[PDB]
Amino acid sequence: MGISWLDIYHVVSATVPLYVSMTLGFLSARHLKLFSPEQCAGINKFVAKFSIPLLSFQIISENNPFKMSPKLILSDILQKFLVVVVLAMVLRFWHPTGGRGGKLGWVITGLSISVLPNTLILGMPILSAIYGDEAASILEQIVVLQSLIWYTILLFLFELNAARAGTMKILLKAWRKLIINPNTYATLIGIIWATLHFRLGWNLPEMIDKSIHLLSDGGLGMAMFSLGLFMASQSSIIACGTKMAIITMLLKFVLGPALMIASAYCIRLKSTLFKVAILQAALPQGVVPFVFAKEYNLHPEIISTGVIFGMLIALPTTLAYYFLLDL
Amino acid sequence: MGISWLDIYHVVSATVPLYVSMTLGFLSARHLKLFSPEQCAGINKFVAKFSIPLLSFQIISENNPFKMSPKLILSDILQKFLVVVVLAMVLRFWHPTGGRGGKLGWVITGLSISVLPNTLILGMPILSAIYGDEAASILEQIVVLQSLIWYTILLFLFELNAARAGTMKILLKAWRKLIINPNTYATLIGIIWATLHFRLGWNLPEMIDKSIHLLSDGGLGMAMFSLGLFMASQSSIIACGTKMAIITMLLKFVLGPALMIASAYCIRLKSTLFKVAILQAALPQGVVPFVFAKEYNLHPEIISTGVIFGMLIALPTTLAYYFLLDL
Ligand SMILES: CCCCC/C=C/C/C=C\CCCCCCCC(=O)OC[C@H](COP(=O)([O-])OCC[N+](C)(C)C)OC(=O)CCCCCCC/C=C\C/C=C/CCCCC
Ligand SMILES: CCCCC/C=C/C/C=C\CCCCCCCC(=O)OC[C@H](COP(=O)([O-])OCC[N+](C)(C)C)OC(=O)CCCCCCC/C=C\C/C=C/CCCCC
Ligand SMILES: O=C(O)Cc1c[nH]c2ccccc12
Ligand SMILES: O=C(O)Cc1c[nH]c2ccccc12
Repeated sequence: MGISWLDIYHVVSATVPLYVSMTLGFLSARHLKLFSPEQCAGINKFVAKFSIPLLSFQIISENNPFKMSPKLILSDILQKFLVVVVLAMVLRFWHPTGGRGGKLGWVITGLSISVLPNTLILGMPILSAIYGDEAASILEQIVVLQSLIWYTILLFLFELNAARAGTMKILLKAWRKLIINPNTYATLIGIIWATLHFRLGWNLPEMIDKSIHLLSDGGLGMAMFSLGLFMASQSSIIACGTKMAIITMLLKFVLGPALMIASAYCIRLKSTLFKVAILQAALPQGVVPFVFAKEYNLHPEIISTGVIFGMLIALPTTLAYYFLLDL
Repeated sequence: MGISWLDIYHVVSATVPLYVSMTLGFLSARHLKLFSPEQCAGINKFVAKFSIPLLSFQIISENNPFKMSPKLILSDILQKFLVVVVLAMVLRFWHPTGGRGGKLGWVITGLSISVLPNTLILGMPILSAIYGDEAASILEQIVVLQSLIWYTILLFLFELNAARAGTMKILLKAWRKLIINPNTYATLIGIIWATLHFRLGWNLPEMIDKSIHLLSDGGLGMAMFSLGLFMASQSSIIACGTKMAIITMLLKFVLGPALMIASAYCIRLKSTLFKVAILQAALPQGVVPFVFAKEYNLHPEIISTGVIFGMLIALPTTLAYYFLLDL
């Protein structure tokens, strides 16, 4: 059959390595009292400045920009626009935190959750197993687009919000803060090198590949360690409160995938493309958005509980959507 | 015909990644002003507490305790004893930094220099190329013994010195500081697991293997990053000064290899064992001892200027010793 206990074991064995790093970081920050808050911030700074850029480059460079399916990109952009419209409309009617002011900061922490699943680590063992090798290849384009356009746009939104804390000058300041970022350079060099490699066949030198790998290899372990450190910093696992936690998880696991269903139907995705493009949306929050929020101090307590409690519901949620799509 | 420009290229391409990580760390600490001294200390603390133990375990577990050559272990112990004796005799007459006290710290640094080469990363490309695949296994045994006994003894000496800043009480305090050290637990679990794996055939579960790898993969990149950060902290690249730099370089690249030659001759190592055991000592200083010194703030200035300017002389030094041994 499509689903088996062997698939469940592969999914669980893919997830547990992340929770081991998370728990080690949390214990080292809280129980073992190893890293002071400044040192935890320094570890997260290293992760955001040297481990994510050096892995965004690896993701983007190892995809052919010319074979990316236009339908998938159109569907993803349509999802993102629909989610942005819905979130903006909702805030006008009721703002969170007791109906106070401020659209950005929430229109950013809602896009960090709703429209940025975890695909590289957990999406593969789940969906490639459920739907075979085709799902892996289809989701590879989604992951590369995520690292290519969406993280850069999210960083621009973060820095625009930071600047906002005299209308074109703010945008210019946001742009200037963007250019000096290492993520933008990582993605630009990644796309340029993907072009060169897949057009002129310029294989990256082994020396440079090894030098990049030395720093990028531990990126995921360090990122989950940083999430654990922050968890230790926060008083409770559900640091945003139950109500906000309910709304955050609802946005992540119902609205995001439902709007992806709407987008896939609108773009007329056929057969596996329609099915594999929506089960990807209903996936854990990820820890790149968490890294950005923690560095920018933009309501990371919402991202934390989402990451911790969504890697337990990604598998059941994908099973539920797969059963729903069967008939 | 034993040495070729292709060998030089492999050695250089194995060394360059470490210098890339080092330079990135140094720039990030000095020119880019990213990590404050506290954050640099936090990154180094993470490296010492999570990256080295999780790699000492990987090194020790993958060895076969029942296939270690007794002659190699005896030769290594004899070299270490001869060194310790020579350093103690020298410290009696002339003390470093003029005539002062502090024998234990200076002998600890002298041992960290003379009797702890770099074999895992640079020894394999260099001596395996010079002497073929035969030297690979012998150097592997040297590396396993290094991670098994010598690093633990070095940590005990470091903590004894720290506790000395009422004779059996100090030793007991050193032991208590040792037991809580993550490195000793990593080495003990590693040796026990190697015993289990190579005696009863137990295989480490895939889940646990991936959990360990997530954190241990970036260990070397982060270690070189930390060394670069410390370099940025120091006023000049030759932090200890020329005279002390001359004495440190001499201790590492003449006394160490010379005493290893004496030890190999005494133990009657035959043919490749005699040659491979002495060309390994004349190798860079390594960055595990630097990590320990930086954590314990015990003259890391003398280790940084070796880890740099020794990875340039490791290749010519190996060529020189190989030529000397030919006739
Ligand atoms: C054949 C070759 C193929 C390509 C090989 C590519 C390999 C590498 C791939 C991707 C890039 C990985 C980057 C990882 C390290 C990033 C470190 C970094 O830079 O951290 C951002 C840094 C900090 O900025 P801040 O404002 O936070 O702090 C400033 C504070 N205070 C105002 C007080 C000074 O940024 C600054 O300093 C601003 C200055 C620029 C920062 C970015 C420098 C690195 C990026 C591009 C330049 C060249 C790279 C390699 C060669 C490419 C091809 C020519
Ligand atoms: C089939 C299975 C095969 C085996 C699989 C195992 C793989 C693991 C391999 C190697 C170990 C890697 C350890 C890496 C993390 C180490 C972190 C750590 O521990 O950092 C040292 C920590 C801090 O000490 P501190 O004094 O610096 O600060 C205390 C300050 N203040 C007094 C204020 C509280 O130490 C303390 O807290 C002291 C307490 C002990 C610290 C060490 C804990 C980890 C080691 C062993 C325990 C169990 C391990 C796993 C199971 C093994 C098999 C049964
Ligand atoms: O889930 C992923 O896409 C992997 C991932 C998330 N944040 C990271 C930070 C550093 C290295 C890898 C990752
Ligand atoms: O043995 C080596 O040269 C590799 C090495 C030195 N220090 C380290 C710290 C963390 C991970 C690997 C290493």
